[PDB]
Amino acid sequence: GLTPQELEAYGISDVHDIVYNPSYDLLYQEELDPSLTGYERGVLTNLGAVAVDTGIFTGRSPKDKYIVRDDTTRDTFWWADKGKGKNDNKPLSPETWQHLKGLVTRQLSGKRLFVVDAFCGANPDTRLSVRFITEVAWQAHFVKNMFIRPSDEELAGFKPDFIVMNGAKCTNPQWKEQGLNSENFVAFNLTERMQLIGGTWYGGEMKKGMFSMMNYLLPLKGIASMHCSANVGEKGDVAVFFGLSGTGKTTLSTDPKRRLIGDDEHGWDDDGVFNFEGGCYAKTIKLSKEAEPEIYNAIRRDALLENVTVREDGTIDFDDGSKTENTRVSYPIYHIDNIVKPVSKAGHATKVIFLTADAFGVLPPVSRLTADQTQYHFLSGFTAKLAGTERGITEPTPTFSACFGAAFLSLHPTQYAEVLVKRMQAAGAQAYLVNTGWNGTGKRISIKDTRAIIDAILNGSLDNAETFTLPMFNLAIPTELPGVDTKILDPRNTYASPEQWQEKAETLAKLFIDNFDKYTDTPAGAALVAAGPKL
Ligand SMILES: Nc1ncnc2c1ncn2[C@@H]1O[C@H](COP(=O)(O)OP(=O)(O)O)[C@@H](O)[C@H]1O
Ligand SMILES: [Mg+2]
Repeated sequence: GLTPQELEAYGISDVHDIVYNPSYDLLYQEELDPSLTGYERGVLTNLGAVAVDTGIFTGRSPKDKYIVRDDTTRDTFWWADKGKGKNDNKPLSPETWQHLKGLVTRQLSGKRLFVVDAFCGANPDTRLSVRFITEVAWQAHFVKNMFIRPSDEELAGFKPDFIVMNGAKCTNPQWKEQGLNSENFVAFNLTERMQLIGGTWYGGEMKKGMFSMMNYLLPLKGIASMHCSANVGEKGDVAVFFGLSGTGKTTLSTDPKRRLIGDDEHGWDDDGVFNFEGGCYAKTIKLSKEAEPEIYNAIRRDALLENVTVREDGTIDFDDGSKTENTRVSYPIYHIDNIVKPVSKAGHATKVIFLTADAFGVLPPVSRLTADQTQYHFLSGFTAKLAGTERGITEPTPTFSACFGAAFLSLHPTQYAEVLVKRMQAAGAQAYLVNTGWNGTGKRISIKDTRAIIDAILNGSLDNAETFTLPMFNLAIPTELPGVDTKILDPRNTYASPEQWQEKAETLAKLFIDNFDKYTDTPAGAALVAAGPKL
């Protein structure tokens, strides 16, 4: 298990009660404890799953993310202050880190501690042996669900490669003097192999926290680290679905016709695509049992609901987003019936789907990308949202996050583009762009049409179809696809006139053009401009 002398080596003192490798049954009674107060509390829903509140923090806090700049990360990290693109990798001094470590370790000292040992990465050769230390039971549950649960033999000789101490209950009083964003903090020290959290309870910080570390370590060894969903067909054909938050990675990869490899984080080495996690983190806002049966069915004992509204009788109102629109539910991957096992990996991907939810209603439901359009759109990392739908009218807000996940990038986005291209070319992979977002109808395309589109991409129908070039973006779109409504296939059809579509295509194109300018500092990046939209 674990001794108090080892926890002391970390800096945590007077730990009397230690719960090493808590079981799901223990975690279950821990959360349901009637004498719990505030955010540690869990309630039982009629679906058998416990629901908790993550507190004030209902999403990640990129503004509070810091990485210690020392001789190990100085020349390798994609620093937010080196003027090479917008990122959240703000530098932190070794000195301020020690103060933060003091805060967290002291907060955890003299407390009952949960110690969850787990792996990040399905392969023994590149995975991280992470030890999570926390004082909140549902947080230990979150990481038991989301990371790879070792076997008794792996636990026997478990030597941690990284430690993440969650001091969510403590805050940083010296922040103003230290030049930080607030009293909260999500800091990382690559020299000490540690992550510290304070102020925010949100479990997503640990998840995306180790992802950022994999995003740093893997590409440096020639392995692609990707923000993508992934599944395999019965033939052995692997597909990866890149995309920003809310685009459909989890919704679409969870298809009964294919075996789920993972839903959010994967690597791509010499053998293929491997999952980093041990669970799935599904969105539950307006969740439909009919539209997403497999995900709904996964919600039961051992799944951990978050911020959803639970009525008196224990029933859940999934449509209620008053606490947050980011309602979620984590669960072990095995809660999905059709998955790859025992190990969550498979062969090289041949299909690479870039999902995007276009609030502008410009991009087409699907288009097969050229080799250059693939790189252009990868570095672009576009998606948009109807910000203000609650305050009035549409007003689409664009988001350009490099590699479809800049918030977790620890190296320059070109380092991810390169390793990805090297993997795609060796496997002969093909890339597609899917607009899981909006049309001229002002509505989002149906999940039915979108799934029918994904089938077409995977079974080769999209490749065999006759296509024509959509103007502005110069995207090859099919004239028709099996199971998909033909009208929506061409975005101009959903408007009163193609001129109305044109107006928007022009606005969105300038957004893309302005955003891509920062990559044209190299000859290769200058050449890709030809691949993007053109006025
Ligand atoms: N056509 C569509 N394709 C995918 N998701 C859709 C579609 N229409 C609506 N949605 C909703 O959009 C969200 C996509 O979420 P999810 O797959 O969890 O995003 P990601 O995993 O990329 O964050 C879900 O709430 C889903 O029900
Ligand atoms: Mg997801």
